[PDB]
Amino acid sequence: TALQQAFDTSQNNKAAWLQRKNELAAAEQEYLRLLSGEGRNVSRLDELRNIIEVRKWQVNQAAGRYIRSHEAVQHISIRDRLNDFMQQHGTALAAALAPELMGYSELTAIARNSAIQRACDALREALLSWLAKGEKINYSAQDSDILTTIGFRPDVASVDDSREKFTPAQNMIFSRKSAQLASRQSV
Amino acid sequence: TALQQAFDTSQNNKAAWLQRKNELAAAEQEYLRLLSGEGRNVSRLDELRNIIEVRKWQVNQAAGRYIRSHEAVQHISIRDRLNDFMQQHGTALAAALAPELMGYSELTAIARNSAIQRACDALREALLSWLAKGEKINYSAQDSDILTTIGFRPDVASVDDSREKFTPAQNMIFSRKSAQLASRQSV
Repeated sequence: TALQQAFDTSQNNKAAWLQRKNELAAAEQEYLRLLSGEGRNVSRLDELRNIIEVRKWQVNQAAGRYIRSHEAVQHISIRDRLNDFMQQHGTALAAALAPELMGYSELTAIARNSAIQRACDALREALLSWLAKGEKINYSAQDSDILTTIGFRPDVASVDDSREKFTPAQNMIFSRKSAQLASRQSV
Repeated sequence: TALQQAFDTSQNNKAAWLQRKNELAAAEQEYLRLLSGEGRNVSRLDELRNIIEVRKWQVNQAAGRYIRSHEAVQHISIRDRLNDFMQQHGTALAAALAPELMGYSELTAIARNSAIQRACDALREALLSWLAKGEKINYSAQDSDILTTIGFRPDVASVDDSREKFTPAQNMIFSRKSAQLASRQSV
C-alpha cells in the first residue's frame, strides 16, 4: 500500500537528513583541526570551506524533504482511517446531518458548497464538544506501529535546519556541487 | 426537551403565517367586493386600505419568524444527534484523526485552531467521498417524525413573503397598528 511506501520513504529521508548532519560535522571538525594546527594549507582549507557550504545546503534540503514525507505518512493514514470509519458509521453520520445533507446527490454546485460548509460547521462543534471531555486519544490500532515509530511531529531540529530559503538558482549550483562532491574519491 | 418545544413553536409560527395570509385575502376580497360595487364608501375603503397594508407587514413578519423557527428545529436536532454519535463513535473518530488531534487538551490556542481546521478539512473530504457513493439519506430514527413533519425546507412562499425589508421604525408603527387591529370589535 501507499502508506507502507510513504513510511519507508520517510524513515529513509530522516536517516538521510541525519547523515548529512554527520557529514557536515565531519567536515567542520576537520576544518577546526586544521586552523588549530601550525601548518598553513591554504587550498585544503578553501576546499573544506566550499564543502562545508555545500553540506549546509544539503542538511537544509534533506530536512525539508523529511518533514514533508513525515506529514505525508500522517496525511495518508488519516485519509484511509477516516474512509474506514465512513465505511462503518457513514450512514449514522449522514443521518444525523440529514437536515443539511438529504438530497445532496440532487443538489446544485452552490447548493452543495452551502450544504457541506454548514454540515462541516456542525461537525466542528460536535468534535470540539467531544474533545472537551478530555478523553485520551490513541492512534488507530491498524496504523499505531507506524505512526508511533515516525513520531507525533518531526523534531524541531529539522524545522530549524530547513528554516533558510534557497532560490532555484542556488539549488542548481549546489546540486551540481553535491553531485561533484558525490563522485570524489578520498585520497 | 428543547427540540420538542422548538418543533411546537415552529408548526405554530407556520399556522400563524398562514392565518395572516388568510386574513390578508379576506380584506383584499372585501376591498374588491366594494370597488366592484356601485356605492361609494370613501371611509370604509380608506380603512380597508390601511388594514390591507398592515396585513402585508404581518404576513411578512410571520413568514420570517416561521423560517427561523424551522431552521432552529433542524439546528437543534443536528446538534443532539451528532452528540449522540460522538457518544457512540467519538473514540473511533478521534483515533482516525490522531495525527492532528493527539494532545489537543495540551494545545495552545493557535495550536488548537490549527489542529481543528486541518482535521475538519480531512473530515470534509471523507464525508464528500462517502456522499459520492450516492447512498440515500434518511432522518435519524429518533427525530424522523418531527423532521419529516416540518418538512425539509420552508415552502418558498415564506421566503418570498419575507423577502421585503422593514426598518425598526416601520416595525414600531406597524406593530402599534397590529395591536389596534387586534382589539377591534367587528360591527
